Amino acid sequence: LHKMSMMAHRVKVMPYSTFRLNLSVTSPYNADFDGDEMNLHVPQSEETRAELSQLCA
Amino acid sequence: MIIPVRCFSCGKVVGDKWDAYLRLLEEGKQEGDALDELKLKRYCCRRMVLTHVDLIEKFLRYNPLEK
Amino acid sequence: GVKYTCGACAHNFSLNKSDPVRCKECGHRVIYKARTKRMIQFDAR
Amino acid sequence: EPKVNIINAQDDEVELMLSDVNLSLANSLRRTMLAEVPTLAIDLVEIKMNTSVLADEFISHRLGLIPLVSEDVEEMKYSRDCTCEDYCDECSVVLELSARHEGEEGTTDVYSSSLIKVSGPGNLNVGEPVRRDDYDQGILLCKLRNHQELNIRCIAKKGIAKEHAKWSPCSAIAFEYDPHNKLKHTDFWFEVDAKKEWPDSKYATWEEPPKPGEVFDYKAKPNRFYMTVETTGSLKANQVFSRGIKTLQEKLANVLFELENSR
Amino acid sequence: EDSMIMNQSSIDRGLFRSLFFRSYMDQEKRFGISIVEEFEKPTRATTLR
Amino acid sequence: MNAPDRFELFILPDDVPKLKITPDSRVPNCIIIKFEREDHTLANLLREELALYPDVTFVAYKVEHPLFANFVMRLQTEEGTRPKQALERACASIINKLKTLDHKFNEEWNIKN
Amino acid sequence: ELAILKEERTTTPYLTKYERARILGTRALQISMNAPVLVDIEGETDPLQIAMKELSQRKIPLVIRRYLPDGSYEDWGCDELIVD
RNA sequence: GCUUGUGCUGUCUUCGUCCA
Ligand SMILES: [Mg+2]
Ligand SMILES: [Zn+2]
Ligand SMILES: [Zn+2]
Ligand SMILES: [Zn+2]
Repeated sequence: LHKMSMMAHRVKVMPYSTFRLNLSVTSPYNADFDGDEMNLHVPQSEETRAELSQLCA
Repeated sequence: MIIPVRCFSCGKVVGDKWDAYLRLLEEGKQEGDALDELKLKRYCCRRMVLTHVDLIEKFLRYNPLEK
Repeated sequence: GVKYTCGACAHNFSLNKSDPVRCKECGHRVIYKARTKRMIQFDAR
Repeated sequence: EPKVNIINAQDDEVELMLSDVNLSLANSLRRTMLAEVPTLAIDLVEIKMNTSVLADEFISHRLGLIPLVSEDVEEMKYSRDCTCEDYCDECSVVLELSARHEGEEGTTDVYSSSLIKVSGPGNLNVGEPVRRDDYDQGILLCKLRNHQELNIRCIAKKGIAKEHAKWSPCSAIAFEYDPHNKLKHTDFWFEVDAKKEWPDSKYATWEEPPKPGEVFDYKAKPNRFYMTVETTGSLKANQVFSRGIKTLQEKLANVLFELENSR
Repeated sequence: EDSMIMNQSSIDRGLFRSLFFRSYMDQEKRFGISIVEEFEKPTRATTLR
Repeated sequence: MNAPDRFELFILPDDVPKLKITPDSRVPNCIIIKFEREDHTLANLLREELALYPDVTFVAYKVEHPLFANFVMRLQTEEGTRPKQALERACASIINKLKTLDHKFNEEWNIKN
Repeated sequence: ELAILKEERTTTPYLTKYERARILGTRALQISMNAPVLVDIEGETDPLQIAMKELSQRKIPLVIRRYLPDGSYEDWGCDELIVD
């Protein structure tokens, strides 16, 4: 619904099959942990990584 | 299906008390009194025997597939 | 070469990839393959 | 300085009182007895035939949870620490169960007493499934009708409850201190009066209730701890307590050895 | 946020453990008078793709 | 599918040391100890033993994440004493306490049986 | 014609966030494709961190061409734009 | 003397999941 529904995070590799979030970012995503699912997109270039880390973080 | 070996919450062995429980219920004891006689004090263990449904008796009524 | 089992009378027999799929003795149309001979192991957990 | 007082004693449960020890020491002892005392339990199941109505992994899980005698398990070795090929007599115990229903009517029950020890360590008291009496049948494993047979070969190995709860020697450890709440470690929820809305502890008569004119003592610490250790039969209660103490000592000695070797 | 904590020892003792079954189906189709599919073990020599 | 092996909670890898000590230069005479394949059972025992020593001015521990079996301890002592010596004294003292506790328990069990 | 003389440049003298992101990305890509570095790197290895270090010291050899709506443009050097 | 093979349908319908 708004531009805070897509934000750039930093990866931490962890066991088990879920994505893990700090609980303070659940408000802009309007998400809870009763079955929700979220998508993840990997940048493929240096320029695109810089754009994500300097604009959408 | 069949009585669990251990209590889920604490792990007390409850799998050796099913037949004695049925015997005590046959003799006319109340369920609480029967559980008291079997020395199941914590209600976590009492839940395991009080709420078990024996489904294996229904599964055994179908004819065996190999002889 | 391969063992089977009848779905009705639980009779064991064999097929050679040329017979009709039927029970020999009771003529049921439903048969099941027999369990393998490879070793089967579980971790008891 | 530490003192031990035993209230009730049995093969499968002991009720004791610990005094002049820290709360952390008592809690660590409880945790060690719950999760770190080694026992013996079935870990590998080879199924040669199973025509019952129960799935293979169902029966394997049930077999894993059967308590075996673990008195001499300290002399056994861990399977990953044994240099042997496959499993040997110094790191495993082999049990075998063979059950069948004879006749065309009725049902046969498969109990844990039908497990037969085939091999294991020489002269060590390990491997046999636990039984309350000589006439006790044990834990119900499966049920068989006509033409249904169960034929398995199990391997019992040494482990701890950190890896899987089947290796836990204890079921539940009651633990409690300060029955009269003199240390004010808890704040009692109430509707009208906290005193008459909360049941008295079972050790409330072991300590003197506080005087009405007494003022709060801020210098006091928890000093007396009441605990009951219940075992599954794989070990006796005193054995569990002693081996918990020994396990804690070994962990501390390993820390000390690492410290001295660090130089 | 509606998460829950479960006991791992309870899970080890069989709490909420379950069995899962899935079935697959296949059959031999008839395309012509003599063109029939066959159930057999394929071989890289005689079989393509 | 992504579940780690249960023996990883207590089995130490060959390349992973059991104990790593680094100084904390912010305050004098402080070290940071990293314990591998350990949990609250040893941490709380060591912390509350060390907290009663007169020459120990700071002691704390934290388990960063429950999915990883490790904890980190911070220890600060007086000028005269070194923190490692205090840790060794704490380990020896708890071992002695457990030894006399086991002795008294065996004595009482033999008495009551 | 379309170029605007350096004396009459009327756009902002500060580096915007979009220009900063694009310049960092382009410089990081060039560094990762073996372009000479103009600052002394102590132990840095990541191209983006080296690009950020170059930006902080005003050593990025790139020019930003800002386009006006009518079609004209102004050329600004990365070393003469103020960066926060 | 003997060498390891290299990919996938379409179109509807229904039942569901998380928001709204
Ligand atoms: Mg939701
Ligand atoms: Zn229980
Ligand atoms: Zn037949
Ligand atoms: Zn061996």
